[PDB]
Amino acid sequence: MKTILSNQTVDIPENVDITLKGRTVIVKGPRGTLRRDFNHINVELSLLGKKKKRLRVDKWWGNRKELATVRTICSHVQNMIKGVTLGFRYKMRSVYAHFPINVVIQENGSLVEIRNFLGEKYIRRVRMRPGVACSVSQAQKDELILEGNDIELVSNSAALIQQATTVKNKDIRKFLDGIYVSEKGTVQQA
Amino acid sequence: EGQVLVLDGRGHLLGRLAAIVAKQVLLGRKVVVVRCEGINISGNFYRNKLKYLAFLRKRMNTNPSRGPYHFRAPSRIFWRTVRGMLPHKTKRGQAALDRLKVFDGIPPPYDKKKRMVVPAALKVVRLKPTRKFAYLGRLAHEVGWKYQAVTATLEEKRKEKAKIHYRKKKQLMRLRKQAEKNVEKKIDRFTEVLKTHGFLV
Amino acid sequence: SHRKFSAPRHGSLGFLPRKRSSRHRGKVKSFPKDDSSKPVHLTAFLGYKAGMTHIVREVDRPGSKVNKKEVVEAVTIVETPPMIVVGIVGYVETPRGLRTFKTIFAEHISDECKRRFYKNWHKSKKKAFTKYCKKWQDAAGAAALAADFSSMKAYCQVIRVIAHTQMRLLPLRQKKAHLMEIQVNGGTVAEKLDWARERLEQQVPVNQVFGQDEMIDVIGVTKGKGYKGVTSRWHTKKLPRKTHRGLRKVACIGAWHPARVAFSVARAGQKGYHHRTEINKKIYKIGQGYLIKDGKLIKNNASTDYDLSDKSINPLGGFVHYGEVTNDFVMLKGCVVGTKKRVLT
RNA sequence: AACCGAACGCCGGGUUAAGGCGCCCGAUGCCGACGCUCAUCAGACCCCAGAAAAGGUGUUGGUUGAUAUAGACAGCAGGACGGUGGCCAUGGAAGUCGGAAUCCGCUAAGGAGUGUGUAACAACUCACCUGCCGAAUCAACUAGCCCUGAAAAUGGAUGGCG
RNA sequence: CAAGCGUUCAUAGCGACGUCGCUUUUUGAUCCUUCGAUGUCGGCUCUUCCUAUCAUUGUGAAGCAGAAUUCACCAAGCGUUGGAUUGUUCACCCACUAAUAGGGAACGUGAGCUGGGUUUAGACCGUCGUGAGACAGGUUAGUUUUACCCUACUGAUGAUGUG
RNA sequence: UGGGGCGAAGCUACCAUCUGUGGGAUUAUGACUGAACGCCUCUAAGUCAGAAUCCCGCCCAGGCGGAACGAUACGGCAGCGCCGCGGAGCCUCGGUUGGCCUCGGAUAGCCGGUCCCCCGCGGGGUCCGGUGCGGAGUGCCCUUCGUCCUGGGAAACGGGGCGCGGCCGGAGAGGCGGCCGCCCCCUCGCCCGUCACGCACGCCGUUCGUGGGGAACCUGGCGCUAAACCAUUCGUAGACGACC
Ligand SMILES: [Mg+2]
Ligand SMILES: [Mg+2]
Ligand SMILES: [Mg+2]
Ligand SMILES: [Mg+2]
Ligand SMILES: [Mg+2]
Ligand SMILES: [Mg+2]
Ligand SMILES: [Mg+2]
Ligand SMILES: [Mg+2]
Ligand SMILES: [Mg+2]
Ligand SMILES: [Mg+2]
Ligand SMILES: [Mg+2]
Ligand SMILES: [Mg+2]
Ligand SMILES: [Mg+2]
Ligand SMILES: [Mg+2]
Ligand SMILES: [Mg+2]
Ligand SMILES: [Mg+2]
Ligand SMILES: [Mg+2]
Repeated sequence: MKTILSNQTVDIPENVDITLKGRTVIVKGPRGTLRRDFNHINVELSLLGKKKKRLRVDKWWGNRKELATVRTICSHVQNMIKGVTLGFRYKMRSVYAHFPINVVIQENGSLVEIRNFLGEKYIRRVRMRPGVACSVSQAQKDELILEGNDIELVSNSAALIQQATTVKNKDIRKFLDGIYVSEKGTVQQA
Repeated sequence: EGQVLVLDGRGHLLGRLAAIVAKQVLLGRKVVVVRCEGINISGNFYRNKLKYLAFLRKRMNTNPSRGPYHFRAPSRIFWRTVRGMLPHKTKRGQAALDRLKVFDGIPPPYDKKKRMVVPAALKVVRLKPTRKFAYLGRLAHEVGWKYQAVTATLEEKRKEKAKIHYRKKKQLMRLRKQAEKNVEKKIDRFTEVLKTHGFLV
Repeated sequence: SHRKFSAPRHGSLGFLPRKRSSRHRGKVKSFPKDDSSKPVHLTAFLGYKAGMTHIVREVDRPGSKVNKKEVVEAVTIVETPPMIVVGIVGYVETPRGLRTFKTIFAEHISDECKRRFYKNWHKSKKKAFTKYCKKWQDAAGAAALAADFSSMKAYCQVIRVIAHTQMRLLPLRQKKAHLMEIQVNGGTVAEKLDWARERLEQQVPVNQVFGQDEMIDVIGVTKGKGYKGVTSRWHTKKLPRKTHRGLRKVACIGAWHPARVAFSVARAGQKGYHHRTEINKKIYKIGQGYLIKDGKLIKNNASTDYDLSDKSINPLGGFVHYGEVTNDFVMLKGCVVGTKKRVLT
């Protein structure tokens, strides 16, 4: 069954100014500017609210499986807005029995340098993506802070080091060591 | 129609095009398919890679240099698909293939000619917009081209050039239109007779 | 039915139109990737094989049983007098491959270089390169070489330098030089050209191209061995003492079903005289010819500082079976493909 | 060979069967209807030339039964008790290795218990019942279409091309 | 599907009573092809393919702490040996390793071999036969052709085309 | 090869020695965002990491596949390349105006103009104004197609002489444009008068791309001025052939 219409309005705050080039949404607030293309999903993105109050995504002659996606675009747009207003912060706390996982950021964000996970001589290196500023925390012991505007980029990068730090040929029930994400949040909370 | 054909491969469907080419090759018309990297295929990227790699394993065991020639350039790939739609064992079929001619990128003479597009092989038309695909360019690469990078950098060089011409041609039309208005009372009873039997309205 | 008792194949296929080579100066097939940042250099050269010898070096591989011991390494010595650059040549990239624009060689030329053109020469009138040269001095000496280099600057990408060997200097009976394009892997065309411009006609020795202790790859043609039976060629088993029709064979070529003998079954054929690219050989010593300032310097050859005799690498009675190495050699670790006197890229 | 049509002096025109109609290859170079599916092994025609039980909120239709503005469903908060080491079992089973059973109070609502787990508890959780939200929600079947089951030897066959 | 085992617990690992399939490396049926006879068993050598993965790479499992181990996925990339006995295929043992996985290609391969075993004619014992003689009942001796012809392949000259 | 020691040269042996080299796509798998499914979800649209895999790279062969540039037959008789422009004639055919150009999007594009802003006459930006079953529309545009007379109007410096020199720009396998002096010559598109052209007496391959492609021969100017194979020799190679 094709559903004649499905739609959704995103409520855009007074801080930000989205401006869509056809289908491609660009978002600029305090923090910076983000962009993303929905040159796949195939919907009608209107900016109906004057002053500038609403993104409305339509979908229109759509069967079930594209009706899904109405809401997913609607999300990557909120998720941009939160990114360019507040900005995200994933915290990730290192975990162990014994060998201290020994982290050291090494340009600005960029290189996250890990000696000694489980006594291993090989020093794992991990790049961040562009726009992702890693930094070793304070007010807490074994704990990184990945700051960035883009969720997509910030959470590969969590996951890259969370996955770079995996044990092999053991019980990972027992060997519960490595670095992993403890708290997805924001820089500014409001 | 008459004369030499030039088809711009981009945005077409590999075999859907080739059937149309091959019909007109057999009717004596000279076709020149260009830009075959751009040519694209239904089914998702990998599907057709996996399907190509299946081809590559097909190979005359007792000697392979006899066995099938899995050419790698898109020109060549398409040729193959056209050729399979000709009776190429026979003289008219080989005489046909000779009327075909196929390039990767867009060369001398053929940069410098306006050039056509088969809507009935055209992807936007033939396919549904919610379906997946390969470019024979990227397919050709992952199967053993050496020349995706080169035919990129050359086409970028050609595009920049062609843009100049398009813009100068754009500037002549602006002169045509301004010069119609700058002489519209000694062609104001010819333009009349144009618009009366349809021409120019 | 399966083979009862498994075993590896005999002798690789990735190698196997085992034919007498079509060429003989080892053709270089791939020129290293020119990173446009580091200076201009030539990437190849063209010595020739002399003979071999016992080198004694102190070792420095901490960890090994032979840290800090003497060892003897067998070495070749490749007679490598300086190569003259005659001409340059420009390659443009294309979809269809890598076509070549514009070969330009010098005013002058040589005479050994002439050799590597007209087969029988004493018959010939030696006319090669006689109206080319005429261009290196007139009004069309400014057209087709100046507008040309400007052209090879503009559209071109990769530039090689045709260089002929100095055959005359050698003890070989040969007089016919060994031309080859040697790629210039410099920084940027123009810089990689206003340079070749300058090295036309000009000597080029081994110490420009190469450094002592660089790993290099030797490219040459295998030493010839004629027709060989399967057991010498493909190195197979022998059949037992009993066998009625020949025991230096392969019993079973194929199954009486794939009804062709295959591709990849062992066979009689030309062995040796094959082209081969051997890689990653070390240079132990870059030599120096016995030159004059008063009365020879035979010394400056085999006289290492830890012995200080006055030897030439030439042993007593020459490198058996060509002669005395009278100019710049390179001493290479181990053995290299090909017989004595062989052109070695 | 043997299926289907059709029974063949030799020809022109017309017309058909069984078949077909991107192109090989004659015919759709219908501005053809209405549907269904996307196969990381698609499918693609009586023989005939390949698969099954069985799987499969892959998607699409039914069927039946449910639930609900006295405001559900889903989500986030609070309780989940007492009579009560209830009885059997004791080896511990006070709700809980197991079973007969086996019902009241406070009631709001809490099963003499779904489980975690605990030697047994606790502590936690779940039924039950609340708090917050606003309208559709849920379950079992049954079918359509695809996915899995599904593994073979010179290279590879909806006929090929696609 | 699922009754069980597995201390407990179906399903980590297993799994009865039932039941649905493949596969053609087992033997049968069958008798379609060949009796102007396609060389009839094993061994050697040599290729190549399959996976029905014994090792190794990357992985998901475990009743996985480690160590060690089995279940499974992609996966066929490179591996799978030396011997005593035995005509043997088949076996069993010693030994090494990393493994000592399983298979196909006219039960791969006699103008490749050998001919040990089958299976001629000479012989010997066992039994049966009155006998000639019989016996998957033993045992020793027993001629193993021909390539030059087209093809495949391996090399080698060459070929039309580019004046 | 009477026997046997020792034995250069040459072959030759884990029986001596040397050398074996790198990227990409992703499988399983593991993940990010995140839908269906006001939550959760590796996924429904999007991403990421990922191998003895696969493909490629080094490596080996090198096409009824191309490249560049050399020299081009002195002659004792030769024979040609251009270039131009000349005269006959075998043959092999197909054709019977051209179109001289953006990029791509497709739940979007096209064009104008910028007043304004930034960059290198252009490019990018912002604003407005038009077109968008598209009219600076491949349903498209252009150019003409029986000949010349002469004697009006509309149109007036257009065209030409293989007219002639110089400077451009164009290289992916260019083969083409383009743009500047000077000579001589001509006055053509559209209306109209006005006359004319073998009017072949209803008939077929009519019209051009045509100075086609190719193969044979009659004029001038300028250049040209061999190599290949055999024989010989050598071996770097060997059956002979092949090759240095
Ligand atoms: Mg372990
Ligand atoms: Mg095996
Ligand atoms: Mg014998
Ligand atoms: Mg039990
Ligand atoms: Mg026979
Ligand atoms: Mg498997
Ligand atoms: Mg043995
Ligand atoms: Mg057999
Ligand atoms: Mg035989
Ligand atoms: Mg045989
Ligand atoms: Mg016998
Ligand atoms: Mg007998
Ligand atoms: Mg007796
Ligand atoms: Mg008796
Ligand atoms: Mg990768
Ligand atoms: Mg995945
Ligand atoms: Mg990736």
